[PDB]
Amino acid sequence: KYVKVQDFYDQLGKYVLVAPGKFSGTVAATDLSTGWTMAWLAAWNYGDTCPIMHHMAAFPSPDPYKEFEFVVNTQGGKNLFIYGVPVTVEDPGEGMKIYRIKYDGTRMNLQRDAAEVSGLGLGVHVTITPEADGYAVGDGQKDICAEFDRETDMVRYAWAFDWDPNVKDLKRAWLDGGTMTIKRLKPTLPGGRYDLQGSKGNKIDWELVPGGELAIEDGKVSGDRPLHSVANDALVFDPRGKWAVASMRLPGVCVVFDRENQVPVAVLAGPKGTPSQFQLVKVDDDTWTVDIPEVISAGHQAGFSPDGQSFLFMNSLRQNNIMVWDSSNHDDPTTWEKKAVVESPDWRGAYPNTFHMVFTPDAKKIYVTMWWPSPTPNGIAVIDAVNWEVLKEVDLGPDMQTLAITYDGKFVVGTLSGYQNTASAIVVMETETDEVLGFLPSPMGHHDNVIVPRTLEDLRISRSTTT
Amino acid sequence: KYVKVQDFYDQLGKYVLVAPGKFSGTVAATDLSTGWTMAWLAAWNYGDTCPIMHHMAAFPSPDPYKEFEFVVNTQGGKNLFIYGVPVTVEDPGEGMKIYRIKYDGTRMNLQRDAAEVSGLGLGVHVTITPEADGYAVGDGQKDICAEFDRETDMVRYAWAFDWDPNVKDLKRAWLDGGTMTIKRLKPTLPGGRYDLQGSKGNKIDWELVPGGELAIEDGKVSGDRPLHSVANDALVFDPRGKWAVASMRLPGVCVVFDRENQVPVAVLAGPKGTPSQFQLVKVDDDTWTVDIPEVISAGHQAGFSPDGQSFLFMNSLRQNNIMVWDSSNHDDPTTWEKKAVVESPDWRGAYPNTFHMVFTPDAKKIYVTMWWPSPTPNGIAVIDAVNWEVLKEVDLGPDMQTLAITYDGKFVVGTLSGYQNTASAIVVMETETDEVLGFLPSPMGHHDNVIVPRTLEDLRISRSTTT
Amino acid sequence: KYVKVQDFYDQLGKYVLVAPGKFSGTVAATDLSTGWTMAWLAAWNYGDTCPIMHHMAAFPSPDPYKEFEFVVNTQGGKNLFIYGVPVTVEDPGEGMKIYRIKYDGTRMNLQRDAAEVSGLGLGVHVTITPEADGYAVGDGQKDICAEFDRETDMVRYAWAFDWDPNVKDLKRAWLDGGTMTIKRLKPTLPGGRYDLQGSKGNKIDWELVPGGELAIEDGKVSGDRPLHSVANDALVFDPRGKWAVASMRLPGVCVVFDRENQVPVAVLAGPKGTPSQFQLVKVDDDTWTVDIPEVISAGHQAGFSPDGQSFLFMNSLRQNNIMVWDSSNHDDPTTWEKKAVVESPDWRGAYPNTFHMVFTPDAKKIYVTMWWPSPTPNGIAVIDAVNWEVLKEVDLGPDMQTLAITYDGKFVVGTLSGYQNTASAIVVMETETDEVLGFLPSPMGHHDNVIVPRTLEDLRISRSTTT
Amino acid sequence: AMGKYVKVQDFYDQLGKYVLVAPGKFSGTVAATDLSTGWTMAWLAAWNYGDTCPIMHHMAAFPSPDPYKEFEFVVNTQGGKNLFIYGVPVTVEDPGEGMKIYRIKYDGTRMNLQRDAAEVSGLGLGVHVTITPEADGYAVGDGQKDICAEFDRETDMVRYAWAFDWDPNVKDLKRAWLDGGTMTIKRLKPTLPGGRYDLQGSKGNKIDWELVPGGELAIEDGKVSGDRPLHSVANDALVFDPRGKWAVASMRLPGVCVVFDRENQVPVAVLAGPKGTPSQFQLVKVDDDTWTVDIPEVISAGHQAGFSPDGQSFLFMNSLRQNNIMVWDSSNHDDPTTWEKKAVVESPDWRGAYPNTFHMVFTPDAKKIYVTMWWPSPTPNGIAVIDAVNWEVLKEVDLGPDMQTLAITYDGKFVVGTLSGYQNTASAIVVMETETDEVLGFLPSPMGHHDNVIVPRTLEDLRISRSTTT
Ligand SMILES: [Cu+2]
Ligand SMILES: [Cu+2]
Ligand SMILES: [Cu+2]
Ligand SMILES: [Cu+2]
Ligand SMILES: [Cu+2]
Ligand SMILES: [Cu+2]
Ligand SMILES: [Cu+2]
Ligand SMILES: [Cu+2]
Ligand SMILES: [Cu+2]
Repeated sequence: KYVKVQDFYDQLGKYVLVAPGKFSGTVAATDLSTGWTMAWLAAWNYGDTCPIMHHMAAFPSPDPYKEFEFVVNTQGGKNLFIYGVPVTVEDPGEGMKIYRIKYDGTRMNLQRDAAEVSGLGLGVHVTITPEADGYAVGDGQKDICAEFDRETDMVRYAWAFDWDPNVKDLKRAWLDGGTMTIKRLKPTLPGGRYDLQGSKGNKIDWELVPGGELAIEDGKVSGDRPLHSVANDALVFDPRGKWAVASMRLPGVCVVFDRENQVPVAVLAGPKGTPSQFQLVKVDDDTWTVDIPEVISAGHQAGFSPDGQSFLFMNSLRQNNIMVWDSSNHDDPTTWEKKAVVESPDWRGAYPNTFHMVFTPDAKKIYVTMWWPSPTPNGIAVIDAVNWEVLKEVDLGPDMQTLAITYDGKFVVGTLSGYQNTASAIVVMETETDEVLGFLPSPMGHHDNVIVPRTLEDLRISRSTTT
Repeated sequence: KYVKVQDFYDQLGKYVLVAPGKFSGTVAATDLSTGWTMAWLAAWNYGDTCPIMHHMAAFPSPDPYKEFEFVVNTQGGKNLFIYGVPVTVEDPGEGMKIYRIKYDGTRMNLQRDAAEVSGLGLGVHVTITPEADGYAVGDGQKDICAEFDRETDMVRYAWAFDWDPNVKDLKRAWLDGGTMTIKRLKPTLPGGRYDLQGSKGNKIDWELVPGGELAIEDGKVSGDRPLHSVANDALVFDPRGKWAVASMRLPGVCVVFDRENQVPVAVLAGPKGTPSQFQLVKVDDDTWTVDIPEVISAGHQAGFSPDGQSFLFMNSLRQNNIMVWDSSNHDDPTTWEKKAVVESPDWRGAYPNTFHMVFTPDAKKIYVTMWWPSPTPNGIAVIDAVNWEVLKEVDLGPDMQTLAITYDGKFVVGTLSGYQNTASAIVVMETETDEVLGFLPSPMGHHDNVIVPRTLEDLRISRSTTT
Repeated sequence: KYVKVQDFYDQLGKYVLVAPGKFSGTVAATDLSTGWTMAWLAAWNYGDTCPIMHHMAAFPSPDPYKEFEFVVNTQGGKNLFIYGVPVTVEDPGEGMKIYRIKYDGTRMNLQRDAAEVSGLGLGVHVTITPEADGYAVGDGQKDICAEFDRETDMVRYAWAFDWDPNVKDLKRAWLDGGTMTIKRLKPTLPGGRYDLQGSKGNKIDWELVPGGELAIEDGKVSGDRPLHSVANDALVFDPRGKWAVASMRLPGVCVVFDRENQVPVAVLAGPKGTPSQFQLVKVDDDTWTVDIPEVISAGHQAGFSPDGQSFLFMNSLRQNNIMVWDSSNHDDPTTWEKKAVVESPDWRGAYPNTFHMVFTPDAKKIYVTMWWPSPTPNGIAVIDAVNWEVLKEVDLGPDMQTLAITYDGKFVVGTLSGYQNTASAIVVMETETDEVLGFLPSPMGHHDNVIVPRTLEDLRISRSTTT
Repeated sequence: AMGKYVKVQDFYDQLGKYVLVAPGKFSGTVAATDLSTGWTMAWLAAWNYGDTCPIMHHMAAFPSPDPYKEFEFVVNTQGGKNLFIYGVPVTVEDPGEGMKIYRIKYDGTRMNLQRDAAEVSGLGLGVHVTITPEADGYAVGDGQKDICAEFDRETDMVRYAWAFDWDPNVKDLKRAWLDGGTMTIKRLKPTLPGGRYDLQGSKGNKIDWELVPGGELAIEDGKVSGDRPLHSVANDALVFDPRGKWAVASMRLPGVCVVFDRENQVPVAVLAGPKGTPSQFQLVKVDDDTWTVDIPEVISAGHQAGFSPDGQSFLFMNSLRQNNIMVWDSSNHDDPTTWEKKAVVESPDWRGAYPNTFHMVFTPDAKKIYVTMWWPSPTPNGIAVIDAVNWEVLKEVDLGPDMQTLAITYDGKFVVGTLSGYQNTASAIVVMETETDEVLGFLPSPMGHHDNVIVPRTLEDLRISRSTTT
């Protein structure tokens, strides 16, 4: 006579979803096998005066119901002013915190701020190393990314990026090309600490929004040094170890780094029509440069397939496609060559933009997000990652954000976030026949979510290899 | 072959759930027909520096999906420090704000703080008048309750309560009895405004916890004037009009007020073994007293059946039962006589604490929360409200809080709130055979929830007649 | 046969005196041409529960007998406890109100509380802008000053000051030097309002008394943050426009601000033996610092001559003198250099404390208060403002407070205030030979007084350029 | 002079070494001024002592051998709806109830609040305050509760208290006084332990404010709220015969005064106010605590009541339906039942309620009287000078708004009065010399005074202070 919602959860498995809430100031872990929120944390309870809880990633735990740890960062300053909400805090906290939090099988415990430990505050993507011995954060206001040790929260290595435009006019500063400098970033305070917490280091006063390359070009992004911006987004990891890849939105390139030797080794060229790579040039032991003759399109999402055989970078806005390299040679990234471009008429406009992805465990399919400004329906596209073609797209609702998959490959679980002021939900889609199974309440503005991994292998399709 | 959670929502009807989040700092509306959150709001975005979003009530709307209005208040000061969250905020806000918020079919819009408009801040139960033309708020730190005008947010009347113990020793201050003064409260400021915002008027530094009557007695509740406390809880309304009833936890009584004439008219005596009523004595045109020879037990929950034939007050300290009056004579509340007591051998002093309830539309059943401190499972009792007997007790999880019902009477929708740091959820129970259908995620600390009513008749079983 | 007092008033001219009354809780306007009080207002009539009516300034009116407007603020909290009056109020109001009052040719009319309109409550000196289009208030419990718009009572700009002492011990916190931060203070509530009414923001629980820097250093001033105090006193105006100057008692400096561009531009070093200026350092677009090696003396009175050519700051603790700068270069205050110091063998350490002044219209002479604790006769010093020397000292009575001048420059009109409990009067002195013409009754504890100006030029010797 | 400027000191030098004291009504303050220098000597603000309705009302000062070294005085307060009847748009909707009787000492430096005598005795009273001619006590009356009492100076306990009640021939507010009735005079005894009354604050109030000038029209018209307005007589003051023995209670509504024997604690006579009535009405004894007086009809209310300084004349002003000064020969000190009307001071300028003549002061030799002429805004108020040998008006002088009380320096040279702005406009102290009645001018006074005194030095000084008249 009555439907029990427990029948829906029994099919999902014993998986734990975790998501931060952006303007909500909260972070929450949910039991997909019962529908309970397991625990939640509100950063204002800890004196955080701008708790835009932003990106996150969770370390593997063999039983997340018993305990797991995760990293979540924050944004501050004028990031508070760029969504639809008529906020009244004219002088908010500066954000760029890197919180370490541990779920202990009952509650969330705020452990520390790694930005205070290390001295380095970064406010965009968080990823976990494939060894689960560490994590990385990037930032597109300071243009710095770093890998941190898990035990000590100290930086292992940090890199700063800078743009030298051929034309010092914001309208032409990326389109007409320039030179990007890659600089080893070194500590300046006692104990190998950085002096780069909060707003210290910012070139621009907020992270560029979707299609925000147009806004910076039009002089509509405030900041000390926008002509010098490259808008670093993430540092993602080859699941085979050894390499990490830093993505640069404005110049449309990814930089491959040697994690052990602490040097860049390769520059992958995003836009369709460019060669596989641009030439990396060493200037001294701490300085490299790369010349980009013109920037045809900005790009954003970057990541590896879970077997490390493919590396993807999405061009967004001026071109909308998925660029794919053969990354099968683990010994030498300067050999990685463009093998395919995924294109579709689900992509003729400036929008949708595809900022997030997740692969199935066997690397044969990809789930990618399709974002538009209100009011166009946002949704998910399914990719055949064998033939590099779009299989399907599904409409869902407003402001599609991030995606995760259960580690058996059976269910994609994503977040929609209301542009911080309208409808928000968790979405579940089954991957056997790619149908939407429904939505669960989620009163948060998630710009990230994960399913807590159980093993190092699970990390390959979590917040480690892709964002 | 897969289960679609949409099949679960299709059965619930086109109902909107709204709930505040306590320590989350947020309030959210959820579409029970789709599982989407419709909109949420985070009060820190509006400069609220202690956004403990506390109680709330929603005005009827002929279509809640197009728009609706609601009222939600806040607590502050040392309320922040009495839960299991190791808060680190140094100088928290004083709370006692009374926000007016409107959903416009897309987003929540903050209208204003009524405590600023009126001058009167109050931080405990919020209820809507049966005419939907106003609302009331009670407070047990200041011991004041008031009815406010919906359009102007100005006070219609306000009453202040004081205790004068027979024995001036906290251990004996209520046990050995005393006199309660009931005092008309009038404004002092230009434009008819009160001077009672934030902590102004506070006798004690936090709202008494469940069983917290023992703490104040033991000298463990700080404040200027704890010997004078009565811990007013709510001002609930007779669904037939005319009368409002103010609940006083510490002296174990309820005061019936004439809403039109602005006078108290009756004092209902909570504990088993006391008469139906105590004698109200007029001292002057603004001042009444009531002599209580001994307080046998504190009380808490207070409410009317939806036809107003019965009035309930829960004893919840030294006794644990539901006291029931015959309130069928609408003309004269001094005639209201005790008619039944609901008892169970399961119930035992302070716990379960039965501090929330909702009736079915036909007044035949009641759903009552059963609250315990961790780790005893909390749950819901089902009460036969014709014979006055417990039908069924169901266990659910930690920290059972409020209960609402769909207006067709088919589903009870409640919240569990993890004591602000562990598991939290929305629960759904069908009322035909009283079975739990399951849980939906809710990463919030709700001490209230409503389903948005459509008509004045719907208010009879919403946040107007009971809390 | 008999003397008429009319012969005394006839000589004074058609001028209106206005004064607040401190502990009297009143404010009054007096017709110096007839001896009548024109109108008085008692703030307890308007629900003020701590009506310490403190500082005030009047806008120009072409005919003050037809109408004029003025601003008067209040103090509260523990300021009620620091004077000789054995007060018995236990819950005093917090003060920091900023009342707008209009005299309409018959009565005073309370228009509004500007601290409620703007959200910013401040309780020390009030001054009018030289354009008479706004006013400013400073506060030395919160260390905030701001300029407000006359029409809207909204803040144009507000500055918050903080002390970071070299030595974390109240005894040496100022003597051994430290760094002062100057921070742009921005609103946090809907409609651009601050959340800083009443005691919100107080670092210390009363305004420092004369010589009261010794008390804070001796740990005898209670409050949350006395190590961080700078005791801001006033925001006074260059009569030539553009610049406003905030005085800071504890670190002995004045900060010059650009009103239009809303930045600080210079720090003036008070004590004899220090350079003309300390170095202003920009930290970011909202924040500046200034390093002070040692604080040789506290300062207090600050103001411009009426032609803007001289700027004065009194040293008033460990030195007792008037420090004078050449402010003739209106374009660049960083060029303002010390040019004179007024000294006297009779002036050593704290007393006489010289905390009020008024110039003659031709700027050649200054009248300055000589204040002492009871029982030493207090009086007025006459200063030669061309040679920078004391001309004359005249003893009057107990507790000399403020000084005003008729705008023809003929009569200085001052108040004496009995330390709030003994003899009080208005004093009149003629400026040709600097003789006391006598006293008029004044049952009030005035810490301020003004003659209502008629023109912008009159403001130059009213409560605009000096306090 | 040695310079061209006028010094204000020459003005004060003529006045002598006298101290003016006044309360401030809505200002919530009281102040003492040195007329010889122009300084305020000391002032006190009742809000500093936690008073939540400091309408500082009437006052009287005990004699001091040197008031510059010390003097003591009594000042009372009003509260409740008295806060709502002036021009000020007050916002305190539930103020304190007032009816405090404060004892204050000026100790040569500062005012010290000694205590509230209403709390001591238990009896709170809000209208006129007077000093006994022996300076061993004081009295207060009140027109909301209709009670008067004499209190001991040393203990602040009540020596005797009387309650007055009206029983109208018609229980219709329009006619309750016009058509007559019976006034009861009742001995009030303490009802609490320790000889205390239970009559502080609003306890005992029949009406919710003191009747304003011409306010008898308002109570008649049902515009004055309260529990028992039909029972009102509006007692105003208890004034003293300077010869001792007798005190006189004035009753506004029924237009009579009651003469009391102070030592034996009984009423002895009832003087009938209005022109055309007998000298007296018949006092009837009912029992040892209770007397009645029959008043066939009330031709007019009255108000100011007082003795000349030699005790030979008693005066009662009629003040609504008639406007005159009624004068009795009170030269027989042994028997007030023999006091008979001897004169009536009238003027073609005095018709109906205005000018209302509610305050007076005699010169020390009793030859002249200075009387207030009060009008509502905007008619100029002033002072009438009365020849008290021929019982005629000598002179009228216009001054300003809201003329209130009058005192005189004890050498008889200068009358010092207050004007009080109706609590919201212009206020001042006024000085008039008594040889030629020339107004010498005004001094600032930012207060709403409904009283003022010069501090007396001797018992003989009290004869022309707040003892014999109000
Ligand atoms: Cu990204
Ligand atoms: Cu390899
Ligand atoms: Cu984001
Ligand atoms: Cu409750
Ligand atoms: Cu609660
Ligand atoms: Cu100052
Ligand atoms: Cu002051
Ligand atoms: Cu009178
Ligand atoms: Cu009066």
